[PDB]
Amino acid sequence: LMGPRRPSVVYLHNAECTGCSESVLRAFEPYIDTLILDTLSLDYHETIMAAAGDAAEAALEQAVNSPHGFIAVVEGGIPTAANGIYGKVANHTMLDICSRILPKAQAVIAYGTCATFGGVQAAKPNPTGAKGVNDALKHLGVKAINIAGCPPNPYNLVGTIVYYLKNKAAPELDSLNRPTMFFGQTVHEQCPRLPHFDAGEFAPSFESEEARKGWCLYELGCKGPVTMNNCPKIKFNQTNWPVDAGHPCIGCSEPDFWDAMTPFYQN
Amino acid sequence: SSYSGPIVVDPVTRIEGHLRIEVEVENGKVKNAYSSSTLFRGLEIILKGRDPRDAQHFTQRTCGVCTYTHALASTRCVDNAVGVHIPKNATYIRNLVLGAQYLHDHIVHFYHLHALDFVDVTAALKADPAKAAKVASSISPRKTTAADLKAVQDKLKTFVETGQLGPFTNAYFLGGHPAYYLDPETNLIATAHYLEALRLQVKAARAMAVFGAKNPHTQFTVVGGVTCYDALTPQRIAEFEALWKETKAFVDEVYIPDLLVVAAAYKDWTQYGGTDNFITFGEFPKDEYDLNSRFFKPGVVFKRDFKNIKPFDKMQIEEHVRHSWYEGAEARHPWKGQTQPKYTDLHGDDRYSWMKAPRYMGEPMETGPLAQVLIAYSQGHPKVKAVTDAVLAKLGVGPEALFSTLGRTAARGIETAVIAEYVGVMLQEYKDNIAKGDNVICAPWEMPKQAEGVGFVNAPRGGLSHWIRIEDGKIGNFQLVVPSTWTLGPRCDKNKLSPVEASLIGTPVADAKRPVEILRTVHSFDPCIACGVH
Ligand code: SF4
Ligand code: SF4
Ligand code: F3S
Ligand SMILES: [Mg+2]
Repeated sequence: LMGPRRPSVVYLHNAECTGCSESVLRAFEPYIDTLILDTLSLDYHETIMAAAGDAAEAALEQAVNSPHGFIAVVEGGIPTAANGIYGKVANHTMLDICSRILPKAQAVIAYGTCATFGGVQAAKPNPTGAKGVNDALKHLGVKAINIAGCPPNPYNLVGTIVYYLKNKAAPELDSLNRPTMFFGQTVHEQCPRLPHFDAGEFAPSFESEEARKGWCLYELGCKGPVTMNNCPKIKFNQTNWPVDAGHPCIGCSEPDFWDAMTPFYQN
Repeated sequence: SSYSGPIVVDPVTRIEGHLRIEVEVENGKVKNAYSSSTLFRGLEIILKGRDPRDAQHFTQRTCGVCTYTHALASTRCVDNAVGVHIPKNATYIRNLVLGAQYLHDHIVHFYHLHALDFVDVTAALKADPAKAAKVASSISPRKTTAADLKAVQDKLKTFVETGQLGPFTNAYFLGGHPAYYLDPETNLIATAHYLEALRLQVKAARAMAVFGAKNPHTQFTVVGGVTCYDALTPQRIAEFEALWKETKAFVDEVYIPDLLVVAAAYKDWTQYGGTDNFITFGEFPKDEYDLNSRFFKPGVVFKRDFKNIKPFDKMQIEEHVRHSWYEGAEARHPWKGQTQPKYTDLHGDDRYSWMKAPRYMGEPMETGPLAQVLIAYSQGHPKVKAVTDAVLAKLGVGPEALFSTLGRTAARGIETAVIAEYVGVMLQEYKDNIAKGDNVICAPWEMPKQAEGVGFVNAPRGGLSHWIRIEDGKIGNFQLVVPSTWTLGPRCDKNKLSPVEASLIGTPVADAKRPVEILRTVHSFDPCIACGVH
């Protein structure tokens, strides 16, 4: 799967919806073909790899044990209730898999709010005892770089990997272990509706003429003021982002947002 | 070389989510099968007691492959519970985004998930690109040249001589494989298009973001309508339209010709993976409260009797747990549903999956593109009939060929082609409505203290339903019944094999260590286990 030349990436899927994997396929300049063929060696990824079953497990083993080292990118939370049985691959629990592989990586990136902070399956009452990677594996010394969002901007993943490959180190990280170069500003301070906010001009409903005219969505629940992400700047798919589509920010790059930010349509 | 024994495929790759397939094979043929889903999240549990308006944001995270679909189903569900009739334009915009989702989804499935079961990408290195270019140009209005294809080969050559095969590591086709039939040239055309498809899908997904904020996980739906006033502007419509037109071109000139070439090379696959019963919910409404107002209409068929399509009765759906890791053995209608996990390990107490087993009038039902296509065909849908007949005619087979793995794969393409066209029709109706001076996209509504609602979506993998009971203005019960639940769930308390399990019986297996034939059938259903289990 790899050797010298391209750095090896092992991509793991835990308790996830595959939205994070899909976000990476939306990679733009560079595109995912450039990334898979020229930048990196994607040596394990269950969504797109050719091998299955035992052949897939052997590819993983091959990749993790390589003397050249590997970077791990992790999607999804780790179910820990009942000894991890709510999530298994190859009849091993996700907890066990991550416990064994992640301490061997040269670097670990937790990609998406599920892997960084626990995410949707960790929302109350958290029946599977889902945890973010760093929470789950604290005791083994794992310190993943957290790239949050549901899903994150793929610009942020590629940017982080490129930094690491250039500098052989993580970029500056905030107190939630997120790169400051992407998560240093609130959504709100970057938002085109901030003049309306400042003027106290709020849409009272989605049907209102105030909404039509692009007034601030705070009264309709917008979590922009309490959410750290680069959405208004980079946008998504090179063309839009939630508030420009008329909908409040739901706070999706923040820990426990499912419980902290709800009800989504209230402030 | 006819193997007798078990085969286990875990993980099943090139699907969404965590699937374990177990088969018993006798003399090189599958004689028994189990579909085991090995991740549970419990979103239904998590939703209890929350604001019904919040449901779509949680349920959308059921799945990021069929992103948007669950947001749509939950919004339709709460719209229904609340009794709101959303504006015309909300219906148009929601339909357009959904049509875009189908194009994105099916294109990625065929190339990036299914094709490696049938294409030996390394054999593309042995190809003559001039001959390959001749072939490509003969199956498509799009002219492809030797140099075009040589560039792809060149790129692949560099990739393979680095010894870092990446996603192709340990592929079943490496070194050759008796069930892989394509010639080098065809492998090269497929490989080029795979690559091409990685960039084209960016545009297909962007089309959703034009109106829907972002992909994955759109953020433009609300109870009562949509939020995206910018979607009314000529600029955004123009942007959408140009992405749609390029996507449709790819569907028509790249995807379908490739599908046809491959089907023709694997015509023995008309002999395996058929199923008996079909269900579909219809999609793309004119009237949010009348399924029969949809471009594709709902319907139910038993034992392949398409001359007697039965009406879809939503009360005849029950989800079994006898062979699932939930408490007890009682099947439940989703308005009375229960999600009570109880793990027993594999085949403990005859339980082997985190998926429930939905049954309709007690029968296991296939849903997805083959159900949508066959039933629509049988309802006289003229677009579906035209495309279907043409496909059948090009492959030189009769309609009975559709009841198989090949048929299902073809049906996915047929549905893509029809929807790609119908998107243009909806787009025009949308434009027309705006030009009449209708600029409304959201309607007011009020939350009831007590109510029942259901929302229906025919998603790319089939009939999706979300079911709510509102109590005290909050979520008292919320149940998702998802296409892959129908198709890939386990046996029921009548021990009826599910569609995927039944379809596997009779599958030939040339090499038990590289059981591509099992993958071919499983992948033809386009499994999504996050969806199935939620
Ligand atoms: S962070 Fe969001 S998009 Fe990513 S796996 Fe989790 S639920 Fe899906
Ligand atoms: S719409 Fe949201 S992010 Fe924008 S100014 Fe208002 S509160 Fe801030
Ligand atoms: S919902 Fe998430 S995608 Fe950006 S606008 Fe808010 S952090
Ligand atoms: Mg369910």
